[PDB]
Amino acid sequence: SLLSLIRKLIT
Repeated sequence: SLLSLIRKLIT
């Protein structure tokens, strides 16, 4: 869930 969106703002 949260790791599916915020992942693009970190890698």
